[PDB]
Amino acid sequence: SEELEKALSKLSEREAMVLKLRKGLIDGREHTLEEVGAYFGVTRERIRQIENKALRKLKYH
Amino acid sequence: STKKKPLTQEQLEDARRLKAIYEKKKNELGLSQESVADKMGMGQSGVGALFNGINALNAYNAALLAKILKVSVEEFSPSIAREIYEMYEAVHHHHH
Amino acid sequence: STKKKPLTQEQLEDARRLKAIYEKKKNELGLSQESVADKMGMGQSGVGALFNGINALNAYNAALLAKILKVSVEEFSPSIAREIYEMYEAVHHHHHH
DNA sequence: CCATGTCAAGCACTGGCGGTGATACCG
DNA sequence: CGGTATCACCGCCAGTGCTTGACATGG
Ligand SMILES: [Ca+2]
Repeated sequence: SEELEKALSKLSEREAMVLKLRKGLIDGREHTLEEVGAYFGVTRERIRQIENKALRKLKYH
Repeated sequence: STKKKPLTQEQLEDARRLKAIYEKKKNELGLSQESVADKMGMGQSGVGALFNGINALNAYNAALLAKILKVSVEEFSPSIAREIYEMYEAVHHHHH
Repeated sequence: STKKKPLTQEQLEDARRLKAIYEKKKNELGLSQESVADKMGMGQSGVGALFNGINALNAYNAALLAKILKVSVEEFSPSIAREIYEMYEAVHHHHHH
């Protein structure tokens, strides 16, 4: 939870927010790339891009 | 606007050889332009610009790419390989 | 958007070590910032900037300096020399064709 | 079929690499 | 004077952030 929340603190709030939404942590649903896209005003591919960068970010430290 | 200046023919040949190695080995090495980029500290489009002869290789990126692809720099750019050798001569403390 | 980025502490040291090597050997080698710039294809403000810590060294200019000054790169920048050797491993390893 | 995810290529945009060059200053 | 110091100025492109078109696939 908090160890998680502070663990998602090395990324931009946007990268973090992309992950939380993908994993259902914000509202209970595991949103699709398109849904997160529409949230951020960009395509599903750019969300894919961001998510990957974020995962690689927390899997190196 | 203001299109990017074309690289030299030799640079373009370097890149074509680079990309061809990439295409030939990506499946077995399990790479994507994206995963390669990450190993290099950069983004996918940046690596792509290098593979497609749009952005110039430097010695650092060439070496990085050679290590990732498991080939010698000599396999895509002889001139960058010679440049690196030239620089290596300079770490040699030599005799008395 | 500052056009110039400041050097890290390590880059400043490399510069100091570089400069000191210039000061110590300029006489035996008949060098001036100016003559050194000429060997490197730049201007004397160019060299001054490298000797004074205004512009960071890169691998190529470090290798050149080392060759002009007759020392090995690692006598002024051990990190740049490490970078050089690592790059050369990529020329050595995994040959085919 | 096609929603979902993946890959590669193209382009507007910019940080900062990598210098330039008077000219004034030092020993 | 031979050298050095910095001011004082910046072109340019390598890499970014995003898109688009093609494509693979479990359901
Ligand atoms: Ca030059």
